[PDB]
Parts: sequence; structure tokens; C-alpha cells
Amino acid sequence: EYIDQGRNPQLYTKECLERALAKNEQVKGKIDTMKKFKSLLIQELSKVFPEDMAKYRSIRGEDHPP
Amino acid sequence: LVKWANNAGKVEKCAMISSFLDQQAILFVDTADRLASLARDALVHA
Amino acid sequence: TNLITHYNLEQAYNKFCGKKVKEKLSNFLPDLPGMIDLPGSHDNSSLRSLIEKPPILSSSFNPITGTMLAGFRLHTGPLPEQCR
Amino acid sequence: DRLTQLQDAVNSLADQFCNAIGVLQQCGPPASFNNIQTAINKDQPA
Repeated sequence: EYIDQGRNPQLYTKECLERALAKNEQVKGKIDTMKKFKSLLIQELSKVFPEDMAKYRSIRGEDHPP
Repeated sequence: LVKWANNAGKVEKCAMISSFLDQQAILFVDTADRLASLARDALVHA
Repeated sequence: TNLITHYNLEQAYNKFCGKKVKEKLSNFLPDLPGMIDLPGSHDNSSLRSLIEKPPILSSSFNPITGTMLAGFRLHTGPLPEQCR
Repeated sequence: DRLTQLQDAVNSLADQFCNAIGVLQQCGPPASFNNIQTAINKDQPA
């Protein structure tokens, strides 16, 4: 399509380069955004229920990709 | 087209990958908008 | 993990990073002779359209008769409304 | 008596659930793993 219209296919390669680099931060940024919510919230559950302490440690274990 | 053929291998790969990341990035937003209805519609259904 | 290096995309980065690239296809036109005006209109998307109907051209080639090409015998006459 | 306020609290948390997914999605910590601040994307500090 870029060739048909006489566009800049090389710029698209740069566009893809900026596309992958920026959106790699999206997947990681979202993951890190929602991973810290996982780590901190699980730590909060650990500080409210004493009788179910061991279970909360399992939530973090199963929340990882082992 | 031929002189560009050197990049014929790693352009579609990123085009799909970027859309896949965009899909999940936006599907979550489209996902979230659904819950707002569910947070009221589902409560009504229950 | 660095996906750029994992999938062997670093070489592409070193070749297509921030540099001077023409917004048009004027990086290959100058090598060719004659004055070429960039035909980037909608009517030039035929080649895209040509691929949805391969059957327009049969398997190998269309019928050809070299003898019938005698119409290419051209006189010596001028040509208005046309510049070289 | 007290269960009436329990339902209000339960519904109050339900409203807060959709608000959580409405904040941690378009925002996020600006990690340097992909130097996203250089270009088109927006900005939201941690």
C-alpha cells in the first residue's frame, strides 16, 4: 500500500520500531502496574487475617507463572 | 518493492505483535467498560 | 527480557533508526531516467486490485501471434500535445 | 438494623471495584525498560 501510493515504506519500519518499543512498555507497564497491585494487596490480606496467613502466601505463589 | 524486500520478514511480525499488544491493551478497556454494566446489570440479575 | 535482542531485531534497529528518509519514494526514482511524477492517486491502486482476480490471466500466458504485431510498423510523423 | 448498612457497604465496595479498573489501566509507572516518554505516548508519573 505504501508502494502503491508512493509512500515511505522505510518510515513504516521506523513506525513499527516505535510501535513495538512503545507497546512493549504497555504490556510490561500494565503487567508491572497490575503486578504491584498483586504484591501489595496480597501483603495487605496477610495483615488482616491471622488464621488464614498461609493461604495468602499461596495466592502469590499461584499468581506467578511458575 | 524489490529493493525493500530486505524487510519483507520482520514487518508483518511486528504488525501482528503490536496489534496483539494493542488488542489486550484495549480489550482490557473494553473489558472494563463491560463490568460497569455488570456491576449493576449482574446485581439486578442476581 | 529484551524482546528486541531476543528475536534478533537489533540489526533492524541499526538500519532503520532515526535518520533522513524521504516521505516519498524519491530514493529510487532518481536512479531511473526521465522525469517521473509520483503516481500516488487512487487510480494507481490497480496492482492491489489485480491480485483479487488472478483468473483474468490464464495459467501461463495469453494467446500471442508475433506476425499479427505488424501494426507496430510506424510512419514518420509528428506528435502534438506530448512532451519528451 | 445493621444488615441494612451491610448491603450499602457491599454495594459501596462494588462501586469501588469498577473505579479500581478505571485508574490502573490508562495510567501506570513510567518504567525505563522501553523509554516510552520519548515519543507519542502520554505521561503519568507513579
